[PDB]
Amino acid sequence: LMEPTLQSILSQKTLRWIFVGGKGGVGKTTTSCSLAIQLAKVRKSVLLISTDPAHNLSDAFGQKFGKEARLVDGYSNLSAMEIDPNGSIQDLLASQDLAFSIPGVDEAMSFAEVLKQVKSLSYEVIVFDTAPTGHTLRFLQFPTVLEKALAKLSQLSSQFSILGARGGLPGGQNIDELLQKMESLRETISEVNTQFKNPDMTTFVCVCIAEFLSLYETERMIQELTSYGIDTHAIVVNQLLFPGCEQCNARRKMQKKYLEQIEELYEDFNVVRMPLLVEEVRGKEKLEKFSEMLVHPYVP
Amino acid sequence: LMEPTLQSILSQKTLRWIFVGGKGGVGKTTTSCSLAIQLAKVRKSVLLISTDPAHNLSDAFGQKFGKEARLVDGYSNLSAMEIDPNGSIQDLLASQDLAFSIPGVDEAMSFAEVLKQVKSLSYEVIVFDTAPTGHTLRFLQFPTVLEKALAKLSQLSSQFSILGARGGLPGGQNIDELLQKMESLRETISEVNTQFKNPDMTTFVCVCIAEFLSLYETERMIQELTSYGIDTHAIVVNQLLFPGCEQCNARRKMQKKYLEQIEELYEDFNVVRMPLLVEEVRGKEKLEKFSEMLVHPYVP
Ligand SMILES: Nc1ncnc2c1ncn2[C@@H]1O[C@H](COP(=O)(O)OP(=O)(O)O)[C@@H](O)[C@H]1O
Ligand SMILES: Nc1ncnc2c1ncn2[C@@H]1O[C@H](COP(=O)(O)OP(=O)(O)O)[C@@H](O)[C@H]1O
Repeated sequence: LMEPTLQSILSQKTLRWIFVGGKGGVGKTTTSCSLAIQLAKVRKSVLLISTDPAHNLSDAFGQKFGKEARLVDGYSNLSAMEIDPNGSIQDLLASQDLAFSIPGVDEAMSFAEVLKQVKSLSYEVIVFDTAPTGHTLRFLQFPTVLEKALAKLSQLSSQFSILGARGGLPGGQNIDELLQKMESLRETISEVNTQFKNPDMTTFVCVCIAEFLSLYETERMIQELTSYGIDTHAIVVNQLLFPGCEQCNARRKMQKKYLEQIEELYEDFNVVRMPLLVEEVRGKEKLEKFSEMLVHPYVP
Repeated sequence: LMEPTLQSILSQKTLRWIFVGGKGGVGKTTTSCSLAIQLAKVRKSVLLISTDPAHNLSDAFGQKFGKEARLVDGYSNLSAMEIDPNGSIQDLLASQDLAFSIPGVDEAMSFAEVLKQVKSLSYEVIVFDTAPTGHTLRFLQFPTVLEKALAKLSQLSSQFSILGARGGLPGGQNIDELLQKMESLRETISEVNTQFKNPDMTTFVCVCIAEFLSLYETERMIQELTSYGIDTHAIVVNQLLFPGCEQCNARRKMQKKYLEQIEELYEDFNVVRMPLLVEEVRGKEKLEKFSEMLVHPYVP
C-alpha cells in the first residue's frame, strides 16, 4: 500500500528539489506553500522559488516577494523568491501556441545565473513552484540550449596581433571571455539537471481537481515528466466534497467515479485527498491548517 | 440583451447546419440530442450526424446507430447517423499530438461522399454532434485537402498512342475519370463549406462546465471558430449547482465566480444555464425533460 500522505516525502532528508505543479487553478500555488510550510518543520531551511508568472506566491502569503530571497513573515527558516524569465528581444527574434515553446539563449543564461546564486545561499531543500501554463517544464531545455550556444561559441573560437585595440571583434565581444561565462553556466545548469534526474534528490508533486480536463492534463504532465526522467509519485487531489441536500450528493457521486479512476491509474502513487474549504486558504494560519492535511488524512 | 435561451436558434427556420461542440465530458452529447429533440418540434425533419468517435449518440438514446441514417425510436422526424472517419493506410503514411492533425485525401473524400448522401435525403435541418477531442474542427480542412488533390491531379493531367491498351498508366488509374470524382467531391465540399460560413445557415453552440479548464478550452475553440469564420453565439453552461449543508454552498460560491466571468466575456452570447440533475440524462423521457430547459430557463 501507499498511504494518502506526503509523509514519505517530508521524511526524505536527501531530497533537495521538490517540484509542485498542476494546471488550471486546481490549487497548485496553495499546495506549493503548504508543502513548504510543512517542510520547514522538518528541514533546517526551505527555499520557495516560483516560476509562476501570476506570482500567486505573494497573494498567498499576503507579502510581496521579488527576485531577492526574502523570509516568509511568520517563519525563521522558510524563504521565498519569484524568478523572472528574462527573455530578450533577441530571444524572441530567434524563434498553434508551440511557436514560443523553445527558450532563448538569454533566458536560459539568466536562469543558470539564478541557480548559481541559489547554490551560494545553501538552502537545505527547495520547493519549486512551477508555472501552471503550457510551459511548466520549459526550464528543462536550458541544458540543451546552453550546450548549443557553448558549441557555436567554441566553433567561433577557432576564428582568431599588431592591430591592438582596433584588432578585436566589432561589437566588442571577447570570445575567450564569453567561452568562460558560457562554460560556467553550462556546468551549473548540468549539475542541477542531473540532480533533477536523480530520484533520491528530486521528485515532482502533481496537483489536480477531480474533473476530466484536470485528470487528463495530469496524466499528460506525468508522461512528459517520465520522458525527461524526473521522478513523480505523489498526486494531490484538491477541492473534494465529503459526506439533507440532494443535488450536492449527485456532484459527489461523480467525484467518487473520477476518484476511483485516479486510485486505479496511480496505484503506485500517494494520492492525497484535500477537502474544499469554505473560505480562501490565504492566511498563514489558514495555510498551516490546510498544510496539516497533507500529512494527516482529512476526516469529516 | 440576450436571454439565456436557445430560443432564438430554434426560431431560425433558415438554419440548416447547427453544430454542437464541447470538450471534456461537459455534456456535449446530451446537448446535441436535446437540441435535436427540441428542433424536431419546430422543424419538418431533423438529422443528427455524429463525428464523435465515442458514438455516445447511441448510449444517449439507448439505441444502436450506424452509418445509415435511422429513425430515433420515439420520434417521426428525428433521425441519427454516425459518420466513420475512414482514414487510410496511405493517409497515415502521408503525414506533440498535432502530428496527426492534417487529414488525408482518402478521409476528406469519404466525408465528401457522406455529405453527398445527406443532401440526397433532404433533411430540413442538421444537428452536427462534433468530436470532443483535439480534432473537433478537423473536417474544416477537407476543402483545402481536396483542392490540393484536385490540383496535383490536374497537373498530372497535362503530362499525359500507337501503344493501344499498353499505353495506360500502371496501377490502372484513369486520370480523366478521377479528375471527375475529384471535381465532384470538391464541389460538394465547397458548397457545404460556404454554407458553414453563412450565419443565416450555420451556427455553433458551445457546451461547457463552470470550471477553469473548460472555460478556457471554450474561449479557445471559439477563437478557432471565428478564424474559420463560423458563426457562434450561444454557450450552454452545464452541471450547475443551484440554491443546511455548508460545504456544498462553498462550491456554489465558486461557480458564481466562473459564471460571472462568462456573463462578462460572452455578453453577446446566449448563456444557457443547466442544472446538475440527480440521475443520468439517458432515457428519451429524461432527454425531453432536460431539453425543455434549453428553451425555458431553469428555476428551483
Ligand atoms: N482546498 C481548498 N479549499 C478552499 N479553497 C481553496 C482550496 N484550494 C485552493 N483554494 C483557493 O482557491 C484558489 C486556488 O488558487 P491557487 O491555490 O493559487 O491555485 P493556482 O495556484 O493553481 O491558481 C485560491 O483562492 C485558494 O485560496
Ligand atoms: N445536466 C446534467 N445533469 C445530470 N447528468 C448529466 C447532465 N449532463 C450530462 N449528464 C450525464 O453525464 C454524462 C455526460 O455525458 P455526455 O452528455 O455524453 O457528455 P460528453 O458527450 O461530452 O461526454 C452523461 O452520463 C450524461 O447523462
